[PDB]
Amino acid sequence: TRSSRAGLQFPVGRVHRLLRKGNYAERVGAGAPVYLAAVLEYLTAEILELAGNAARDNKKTRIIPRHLQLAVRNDEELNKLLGRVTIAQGGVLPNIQSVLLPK
Amino acid sequence: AKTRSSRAGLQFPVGRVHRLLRKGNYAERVGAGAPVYLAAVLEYLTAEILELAGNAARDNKKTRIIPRHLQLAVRNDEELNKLLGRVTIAQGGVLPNIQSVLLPK
Amino acid sequence: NIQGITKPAIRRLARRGGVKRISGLIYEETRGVLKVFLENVIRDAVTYTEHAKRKTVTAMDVVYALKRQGRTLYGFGG
Amino acid sequence: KVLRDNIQGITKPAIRRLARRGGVKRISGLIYEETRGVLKVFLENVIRDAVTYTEHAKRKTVTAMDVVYALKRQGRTLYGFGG
Amino acid sequence: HRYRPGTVALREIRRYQKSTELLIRKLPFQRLVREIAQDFKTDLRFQSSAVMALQEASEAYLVALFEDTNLCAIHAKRVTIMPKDIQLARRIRGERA
Amino acid sequence: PHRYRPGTVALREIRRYQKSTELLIRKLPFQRLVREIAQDFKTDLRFQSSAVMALQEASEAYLVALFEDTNLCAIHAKRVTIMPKDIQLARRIRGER
Amino acid sequence: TRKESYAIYVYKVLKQVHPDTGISSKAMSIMNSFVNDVFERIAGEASRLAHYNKRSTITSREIQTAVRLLLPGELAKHAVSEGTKAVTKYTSA
Amino acid sequence: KTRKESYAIYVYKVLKQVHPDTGISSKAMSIMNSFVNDVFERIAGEASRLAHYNKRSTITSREIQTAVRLLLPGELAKHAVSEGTKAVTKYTSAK
DNA sequence: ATCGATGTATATATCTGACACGTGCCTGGAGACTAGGGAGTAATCCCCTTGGCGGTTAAAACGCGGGGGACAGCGCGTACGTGCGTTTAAGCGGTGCTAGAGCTGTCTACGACCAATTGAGCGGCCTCGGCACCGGGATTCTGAT
DNA sequence: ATCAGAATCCCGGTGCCGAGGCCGCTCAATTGGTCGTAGACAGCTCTAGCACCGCTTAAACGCACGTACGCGCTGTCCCCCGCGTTTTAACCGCCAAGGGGATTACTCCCTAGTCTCCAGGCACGTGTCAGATATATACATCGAT
Ligand SMILES: [Cl-]
Ligand SMILES: [Cl-]
Ligand SMILES: [Mn+2]
Ligand SMILES: [Mn+2]
Ligand SMILES: [Mn+2]
Ligand SMILES: [Mn+2]
Ligand SMILES: [Mn+2]
Ligand SMILES: [Mn+2]
Ligand SMILES: [Mn+2]
Ligand SMILES: [Mn+2]
Repeated sequence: TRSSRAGLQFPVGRVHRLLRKGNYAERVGAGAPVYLAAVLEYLTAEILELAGNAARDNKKTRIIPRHLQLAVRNDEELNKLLGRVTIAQGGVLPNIQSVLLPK
Repeated sequence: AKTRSSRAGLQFPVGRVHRLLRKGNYAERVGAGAPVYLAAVLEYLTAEILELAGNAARDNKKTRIIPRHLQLAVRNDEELNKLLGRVTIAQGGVLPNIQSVLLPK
Repeated sequence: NIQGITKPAIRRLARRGGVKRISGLIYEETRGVLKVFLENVIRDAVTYTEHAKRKTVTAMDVVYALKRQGRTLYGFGG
Repeated sequence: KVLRDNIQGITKPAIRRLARRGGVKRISGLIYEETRGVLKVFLENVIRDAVTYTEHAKRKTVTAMDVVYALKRQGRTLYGFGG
Repeated sequence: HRYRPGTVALREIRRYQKSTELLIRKLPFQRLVREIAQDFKTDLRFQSSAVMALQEASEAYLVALFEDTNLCAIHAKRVTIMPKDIQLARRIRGERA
Repeated sequence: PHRYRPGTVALREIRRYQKSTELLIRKLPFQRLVREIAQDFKTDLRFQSSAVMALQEASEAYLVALFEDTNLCAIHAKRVTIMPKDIQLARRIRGER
Repeated sequence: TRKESYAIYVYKVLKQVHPDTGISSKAMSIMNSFVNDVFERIAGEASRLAHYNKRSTITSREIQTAVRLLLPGELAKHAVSEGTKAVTKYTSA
Repeated sequence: KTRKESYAIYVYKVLKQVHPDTGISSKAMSIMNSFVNDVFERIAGEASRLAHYNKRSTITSREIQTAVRLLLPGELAKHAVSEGTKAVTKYTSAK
């Protein structure tokens, strides 16, 4: 493969195909399917990280959409990135405005 | 006529719109009606706008369309204004609109 | 039909919304709002179906529509 | 030569002038600093991006185009300067 | 006995922000969807996932919207959301004109 | 002597600045500012004089758009004077950070 | 060197539409921007349509439906008619 | 019965790399796959304009890189460039 | 109510440089031809969608009653608009210097493209356990007192 | 606070269906290889970016004063929330039928690629009139008496 040759889990082949076929440019370098597959791999790790955490925190062995949402909205940097994305079955973070609380 | 523009009875250069669509990686291959269509739609809009700008220029007693004139044009037309709802025109300025509650009684 | 969007349903959404107290006129307002929303999304959706020459609006037409409109959704074949 | 405190170039009469074209009549005194705050987060965003284009184009000069591309990126498209 | 006006409200907020289940029952919604689309094209079919997709997108949107609505209510020293808030929210979003 | 009442010149000035298009921030200050911020991202940068002018065009537009929406927030609160908290509500709602 | 522009075509159309009327350097520039913006917006959304439909080619069918997504109503409708007209005109000639 | 692709299995392998004793639902799996494709487009897209902007025909690791720097928030970008520059050099090692 | 001065509106003449034009030089489009693969069309399939039906069962509805929040009125306290004199630095255009962009010119590395071989990845498969379901007992508040 | 008293949480038992795993086939990836061109890189020129100065003055600053608005208080009236009971249609489970979408094999129209041919479109130059700038004057209205 090449996932091997770059220590990646993410299909370095698949990616090189998709760049060429998805009409981004005439020609496509050798490093880029690797650079990108990596960045894709990197980021899917950070999510899987904090969601899993969240599934532990929420006492489950399996990650459901909520755990993703919690991971995402609680992370300041990830939340920005997915600033315009609604995640199916995410729900919302619990947040109740002060002045609404009892006295 | 030789110009594909003339074959289509258009002001816009259909040869240009054709080169661009290719040197632009939108798809492998480009049809031959697509440039034509697009070159025309480009024309409809430049016309549609220039029309309202000129009128804007006219009221402001002027021979020459300056960007205020484009701006007045754009934000006065419900629809054009939405096409360019996220766009800024250098030297545009804004529409004269003063809120009610700020007016003396 | 539209009035099928029940007061209690609208109430729940506002609760998940963080809202404590709701005026009566809201409910109807919500409806126009929701209507406008679907319209635009379904207009774009259908346009995709019309262009795909299909009598069956898919999830992907929807998904493509939401993208177009900057309301991207995950979990239906991104 | 070193550059320091320039945000205070954004004088109060100007932050005023803009607010007027903005339809504002009465301006609270705590506004002028918040505006500078905002203008800064704004310029830091466009220029972070403008610059990234300039670095990619392998240049020491930032062009009208790098700016315009940045704005387009940030969904604040601008006509009048190329593009 | 009787719970003081607003106290089940707070309790309900807690309950719904903790859950991710959809809040408009599917069939009225589904019927609303078909109606609206018929106005754009006749004799149409929907994938059940196509309807869910819409449902999720719409609710998520409305909730977000109430959030921002609610802030306007609060901005006006109020505690009740009112149509005038929604209009301001949307106005500033640049949804409505 | 003579003295225009409070708010009288404001209304005048609004109308002045809403007729014209000329930039409102002074040219030189503006540039110094942009050169700073950019330095603090990468040293040893130059600018096309038109590239500054672009950023300013883009800057003022934004802030005027901003004040517009700030102003609405002041008015939402049965007020006529704009306040940091107003700006703050506009930006939350615009979904800025 | 050669800097291409829609400056002539915009003049042409302006003369067709307001014959005693000139355009400023900046105004031209702006116009020139507007054409390019709407070009990409259209061209891009057409490109997505080809792609979404596993299709290798952008034909005016694409450019059309692209238009129906991008433009608001009256603008869209007219533009569509205007467009499919010049195609028809183009085929025959 | 059509052979529809995804990133599913690789998402999993990476899940094991970070949370060995944890699993995932189909519903969340879709979200991970959506997430991947979305991010892939956004980066690929930016890269694409980058090339054009600079009158050049090739999308290299460099284009991808700067794309990443425009697309990502300060910290997340930072790590991304790492993993990016790393796996690339490690790739150009082997042959 | 009448009166004056202030800013805006407008009229002029005036001077200047930008648009708009004509001329000529070149590069991108037109023209004509081929060869190849995309897409369109028609021919078969089966999967997904719709539909209709009837059972409990929760959810919608509706009303009742009273509490607290909206909203309107008022008044206090003060911050922000206005004006003027003082003070600071922007804008002007004018001169000088070289850094860096943009245009140029050669060589070759890296990518596309073709073909032939190989297992990574997908659908289809079954069993199994993480977790939805709940009925009981553990706690953690809410309102009344 | 101190009370009972809800409603909610956490817990142990049970149960079922989608996770996560393996079976094996196939098609996308990999390998080995040729060909040419995009772009790297070194050379060269020529724009415009920076710098620096001083004459001019429009703008900015800083302070004084008081006016009219921010907001804090009150006080009333009614519009929502809570809650019990009465009314609808959401939902689930079950089967039934054909529409349309999915897949396949075939031919031909259409588009990329290639070459040679020349005016559309560009820069370049240039001359004049639209519009900006300066200065006097009439018209409107705001606020002081
Ligand atoms: Cl590369
Ligand atoms: Cl075509
Ligand atoms: Mn610094
Ligand atoms: Mn009087
Ligand atoms: Mn040099
Ligand atoms: Mn190679
Ligand atoms: Mn107590
Ligand atoms: Mn338990
Ligand atoms: Mn080259
Ligand atoms: Mn059929």
